[PDB]
Amino acid sequence: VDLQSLPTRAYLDQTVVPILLQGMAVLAKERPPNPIEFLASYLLKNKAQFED
Amino acid sequence: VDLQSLPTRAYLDQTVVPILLQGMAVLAKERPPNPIEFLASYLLKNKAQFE
Repeated sequence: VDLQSLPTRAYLDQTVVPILLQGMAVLAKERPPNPIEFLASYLLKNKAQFED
Repeated sequence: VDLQSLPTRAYLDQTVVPILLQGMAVLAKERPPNPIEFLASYLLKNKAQFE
């Protein structure tokens, strides 16, 4: 806000970096056979915590 | 190759960081209405490139 005006790094910081940090924490704990898929599912499941 | 020998940071670097860098670059160019959904969809659509 305004997200469209932010430099690249800041835009990513204010949209996806926090949920990615948490998703990667959980990925690193669980070490699943399908890490990319696992992470994608994690993002969809947990988006409300990070404002989606 | 042997992912089991890779600690947390190496493991993440080998498995998800490359596609994340690529997907985040696309996300930052598109700046779509739902960034989290966009990125999750990107991962599924493009994970085949990362074997």
